[PDB]
Amino acid sequence: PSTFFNLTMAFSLSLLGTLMFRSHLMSTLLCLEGMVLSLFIMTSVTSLNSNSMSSMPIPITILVFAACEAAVGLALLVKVSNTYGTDYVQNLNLLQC
Amino acid sequence: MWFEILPGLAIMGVCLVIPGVSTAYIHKFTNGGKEKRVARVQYQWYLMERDRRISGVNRYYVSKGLENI
Amino acid sequence: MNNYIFVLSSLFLVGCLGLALKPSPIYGGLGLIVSGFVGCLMVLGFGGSFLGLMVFLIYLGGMLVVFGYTTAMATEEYPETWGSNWLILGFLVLGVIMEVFLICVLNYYDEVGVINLDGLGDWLMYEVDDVGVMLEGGIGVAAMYSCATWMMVVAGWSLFAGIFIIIEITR
Amino acid sequence: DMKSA
Amino acid sequence: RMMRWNQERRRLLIEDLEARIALMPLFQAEKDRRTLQILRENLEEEAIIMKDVPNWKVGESVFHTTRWVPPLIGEMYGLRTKEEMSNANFGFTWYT
Amino acid sequence: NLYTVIFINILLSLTLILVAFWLPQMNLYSEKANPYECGFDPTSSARLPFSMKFFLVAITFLLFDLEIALLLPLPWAIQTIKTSTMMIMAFILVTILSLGLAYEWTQKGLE
Amino acid sequence: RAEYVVTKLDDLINWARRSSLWPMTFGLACCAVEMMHMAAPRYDMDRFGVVFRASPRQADVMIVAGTLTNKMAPALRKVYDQMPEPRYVVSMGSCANGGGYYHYSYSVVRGCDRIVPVDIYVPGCPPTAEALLYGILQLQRKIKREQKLKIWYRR
Amino acid sequence: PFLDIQKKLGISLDRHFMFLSAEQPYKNAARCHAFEKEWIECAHGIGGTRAKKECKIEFDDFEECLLRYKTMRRMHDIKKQREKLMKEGKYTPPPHHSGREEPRP
Amino acid sequence: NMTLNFGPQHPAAHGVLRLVLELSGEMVRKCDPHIGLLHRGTEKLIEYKTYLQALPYFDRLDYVSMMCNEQAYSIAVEKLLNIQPPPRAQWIRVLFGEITRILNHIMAVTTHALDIGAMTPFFWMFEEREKMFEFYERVSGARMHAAYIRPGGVHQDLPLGLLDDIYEFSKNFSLRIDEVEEMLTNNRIWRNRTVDIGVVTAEDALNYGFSGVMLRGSGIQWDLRKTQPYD
Amino acid sequence: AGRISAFLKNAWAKEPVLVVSFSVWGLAIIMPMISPYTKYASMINKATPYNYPVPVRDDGNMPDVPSHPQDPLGPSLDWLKNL
Amino acid sequence: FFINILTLLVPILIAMAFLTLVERKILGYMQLRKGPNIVGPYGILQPFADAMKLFMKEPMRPLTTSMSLFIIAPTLSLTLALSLWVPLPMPHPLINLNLGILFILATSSLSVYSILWSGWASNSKYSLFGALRAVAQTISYEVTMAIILLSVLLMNGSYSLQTLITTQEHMWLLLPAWPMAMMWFISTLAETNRAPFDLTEGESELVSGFNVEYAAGPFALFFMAEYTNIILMNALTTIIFLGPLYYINLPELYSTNFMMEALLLSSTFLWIRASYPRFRYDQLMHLLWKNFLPLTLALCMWHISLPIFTAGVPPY
Ligand code: SF4
Repeated sequence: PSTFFNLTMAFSLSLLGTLMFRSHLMSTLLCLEGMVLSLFIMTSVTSLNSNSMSSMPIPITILVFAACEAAVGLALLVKVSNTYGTDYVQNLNLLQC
Repeated sequence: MWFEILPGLAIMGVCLVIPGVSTAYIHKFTNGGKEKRVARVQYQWYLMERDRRISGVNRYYVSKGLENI
Repeated sequence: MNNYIFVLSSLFLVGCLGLALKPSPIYGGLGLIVSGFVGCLMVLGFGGSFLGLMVFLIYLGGMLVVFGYTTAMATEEYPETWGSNWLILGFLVLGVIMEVFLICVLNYYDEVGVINLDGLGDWLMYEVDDVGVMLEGGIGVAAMYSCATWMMVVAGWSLFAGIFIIIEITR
Repeated sequence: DMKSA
Repeated sequence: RMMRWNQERRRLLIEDLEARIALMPLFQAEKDRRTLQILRENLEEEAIIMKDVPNWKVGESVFHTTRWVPPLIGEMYGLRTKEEMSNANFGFTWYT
Repeated sequence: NLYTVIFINILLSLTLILVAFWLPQMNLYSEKANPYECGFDPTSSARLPFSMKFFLVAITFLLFDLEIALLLPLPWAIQTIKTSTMMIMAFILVTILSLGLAYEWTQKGLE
Repeated sequence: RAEYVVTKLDDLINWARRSSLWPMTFGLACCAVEMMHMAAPRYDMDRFGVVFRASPRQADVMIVAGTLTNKMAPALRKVYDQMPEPRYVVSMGSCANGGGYYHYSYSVVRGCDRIVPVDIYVPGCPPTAEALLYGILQLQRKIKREQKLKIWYRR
Repeated sequence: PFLDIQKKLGISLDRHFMFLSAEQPYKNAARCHAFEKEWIECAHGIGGTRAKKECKIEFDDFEECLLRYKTMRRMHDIKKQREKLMKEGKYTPPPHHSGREEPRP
Repeated sequence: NMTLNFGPQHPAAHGVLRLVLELSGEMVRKCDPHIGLLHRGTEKLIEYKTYLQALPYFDRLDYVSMMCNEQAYSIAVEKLLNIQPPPRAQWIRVLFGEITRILNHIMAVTTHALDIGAMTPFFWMFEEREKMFEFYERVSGARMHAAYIRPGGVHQDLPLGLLDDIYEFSKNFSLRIDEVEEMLTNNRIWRNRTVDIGVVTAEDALNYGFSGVMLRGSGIQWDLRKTQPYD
Repeated sequence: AGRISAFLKNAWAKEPVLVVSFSVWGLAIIMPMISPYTKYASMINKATPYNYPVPVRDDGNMPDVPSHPQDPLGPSLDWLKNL
Repeated sequence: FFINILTLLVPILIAMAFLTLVERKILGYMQLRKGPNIVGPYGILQPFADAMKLFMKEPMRPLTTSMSLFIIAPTLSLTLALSLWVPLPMPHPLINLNLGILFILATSSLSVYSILWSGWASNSKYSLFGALRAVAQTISYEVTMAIILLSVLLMNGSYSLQTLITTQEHMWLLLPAWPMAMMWFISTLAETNRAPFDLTEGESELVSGFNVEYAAGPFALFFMAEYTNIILMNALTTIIFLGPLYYINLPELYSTNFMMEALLLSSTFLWIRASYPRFRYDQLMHLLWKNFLPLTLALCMWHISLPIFTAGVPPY
């Protein structure tokens, strides 16, 4: 109830964080990881409040595609950081040509 | 010779043989002469709560045997 | 401990606010380690001790590896803290003022909606079975080995192909 | 030999 | 020796679980006699509380079917003290 | 119990920090609080882009961390009726977990 | 009469500093092999409780061994300033005493007393590890006999 | 589209944990399993659009069982009226809700 | 690339050296050593003194191999003055120069072990080094800086009963050398540490001015004791 | 066979770690075909009473299940306690 | 409860300082020195004097640091290492946690975070190399740490740490798992960061690694958490892989068996610290990931294989 409303307020603020860019794309990856952390907390309190043990490894596969997606983005930021020197998103201005 | 490590190792040894003995003796002191029951699953905690209510002084460590009825 | 999970989820909202206002990502990693510890005792207060503790372990390891990544690559000459920029700290003050206003309007202004703040503590877990033995969530997580084997096979093949993904990308 | 192995 | 210890430990768990499986309907007859009594204590101290406020029947349940809905922790012990409520809902979990 | 041992442990560590700070004298200067690189003026800032070379091994740690997280419910998974099903599929899962490292060791990913 | 309590607490607060003094893993010298000879198990450091910690922040005292040259002088003093304020200087060696050899040379600082405050002077180009064990014992009794809480009390 | 691969093959890759009333690890029941089983057995063979009109009472009863929203309103109203009667002085101090009660068993 | 100064104060630089390293990652690209942190002007200061006043520099230049350098300087002065040493003094030269060889190789194996991280022969070899510095103090009276080799042969004679103590040192030194060879050569850590790392070619070892143990590690046979017969 | 035997012989001399991991992995491959105790753990996990087995309604068709617990006729565990 | 946490926490700090004392004494006995016997009655006073003296040692607030994270790292390290000790089983644990070995594994994964926080917030290049090699030590140790803590605990079949005490009453656990004990030993050297696998506080690599900018009491807290982790994971290897005798009427005989076995295991921990040369993180990642990772996965395969090979599965 109130914990889930504060969870969806944390998700709305995590969406407000990841739908803007301030310094790096690494902090946007950090915002996506906090977003999927509060998503995990939502999934575990639903599957623990409903007392359903069948839908309990759904948080495990949520964390599997969460950290695999963050792993993919970290190799991506390895390639764009050793290409560009620094990984600022304001330097990414050569795709409008 | 090799004697000089041993009184320092013994004064480390009494300070390492105190804590388990002290927590077992204070478990015996705190819970009725018995030990504190580990609740691994919910059945042990429900039996714990039924012992607390059966003793009736909101303390589980005393236990009513055949002499209650 | 009646308002335990509510004050933990308020600390989750404060930590996600500190991640949301977006510093240099070293401080975001510190705040998200704080919020991951918060979510660890949030799940660990509910009754299922396995889930939040293993995702505390996962978020500690993965946050340590992205923390090494953000002290390796993604840094600059002057690191922006939460207090180094007054837009970030002023937005933190405005965000905690907004959450004080949100618990005010959900406490005593109209009190109309599915969200309630008078329902503290008693509407936390709705029904837990008291007499049964298999109530720990480890066998519920372990259901993917026996009944839900397909998503387990799918996730293992996903990390096999993800090892192939990272060795394709980082060459 | 096998013994050195 | 791990084989012998594992087989004797599974015999020990199946002996203790056989004691549990013979002990459950004494626990279950204890369980429904209490959770009907604490709900009747809720029904007794509902007519004292809301006899003045209109269109609210005492003993009312919002569920449409006449089957026994399982009583919750909040509907069971929500009228009691906060210490007993925290000992009920945080009982197994915070015994750590 | 875990909350009060974490609370009293961080309170004793906080009063250890406070008795570290406020018990000696307080006198600092700029040459004292200059940072340490065996006693030299800063050739560069420390917060600069480090191009370290264990990056693919680090992401293989993250994927292996995820793999041991799905390996982790195994003492509850061994208590099941479908022992041969979890046996064959868990054999397949930790076999491809070893095979990912076998491909990384073949294709020089761990260097 | 709390002056006895002040002097006994001063001796108790100087007992830990005189016993568990942690020096700096220094170099810079021909003489610096005798720091390793105090480390060597004949005339021992660690029996008196002397541990070669490399960091100045872990260090309590700088044993300046020997040759103090002009290129090494800001590297000496920038290390010595960043050592925190319980800090003493032993000067091992006549080049750390007064510029023992190389006195009238062009690029040797003429003693370590030119730069840092040196609390104790150990002579020798061999200072014997007995002689810097005497230097550690005499710096030890010097910071024993200093009276910080006593001069705080009559302030 | 739907493309019905599990429906053609007959093996449930993910159909055996779709609802709340599915089979459980050693049969430990989910909450409102009876309500969800009654809603699914109501909803089989009627379709979704006629299931909205015909099983509206069963869906509202199951949704009230899961979200417990009118139960939350009922507990909140009885606690507010208990608080107002405690400030008024009509209410006695409860012996069964003051911690002095006889515990059964 | 960080322009990291390695610094004198870090103890694996032996107290003195400022390396700078423009390193990308920890894979070091180039390492530029500015030695000169211990520059004392010995070659300026030797000129303004006499020859016997110029003797005890060579106690202190290679300060972990002392009597080898005053053997070098006095053999240069005796080759300048065309003075042959007496043969008893020449056997004193080769005996204490090989005590000095054992000294420098104990320091080499020891500081190699301390720089890798084996802190054990930083004390185990140093006990026998204290046993050798008893002999240094027995002959000269200083533990390190003897100035015992002069031009025209050595300064004094040995104290009596020394050679029995040299023999009783040398019969016990072999088990400690075999003990360190047991502890640090056949092990797995040093075998993982010291294989295909820092290989130099023999062309680079000749063209870079490498001499002595660098050339013997590169495999060419260039000791300066049998190829060029001195002393 | 001699070339692959000299390959696996020299691998166990030089770097035996991966080949002994492969050897005990192949031992875990060839385990359950010749394991005689491999059909006992699943019925032990069937025979443990984690739930309550619901007592059936008596209708008097056949005595396939017992009407009394402690008498040993019925599905017993007397060949499992002697293991 | 408060008397119990005082007699658990204050004697473990006194025994940790006395462990530092006997560490320096048996380390100097390995290096042929008598050790610090002057300042105490056979030297029983020297790390108490170190913990006294580092209080009125001057702390450091540098220019380049962030002081809040710089001072929140060692207090979290002391709280970390002293609240890792509470789910230890002993005779009877103070915290009877139902799955407490995962809390041990999680807070030892938290133990390689405050060192990275310190090495970043110190704002030195030396501390940044120590922090990156702490990340490299995480990359080395963590997955083999979890697989050795998984596969031999599958023979116990439960993550309750109390259930391992009843498993090994008559025989030890290194007799069914001898390669797992030595591979646990060399991975807990990496978690403990001792001198075989110390690669992030080393005087020959850097200027003491991550303790570059840390003086005084925060350095005392890091040294406190360091040696608390030493005696902590000596007790972890003691409580998993070796089985002392359990009598349920006499836990004191079990506690002195724990004392003699833990003193020989801490003696072999500081013996294995003071013997070997110190690694480099290239072959640390190479021998763990190439050699000892598929050996842990293959003995993990053999521990999949064992409860269907014989005897059924372990109890809950
Ligand atoms: S006093 Fe003599 S030996 Fe000592 S440092 Fe100076 S020249 Fe070198």
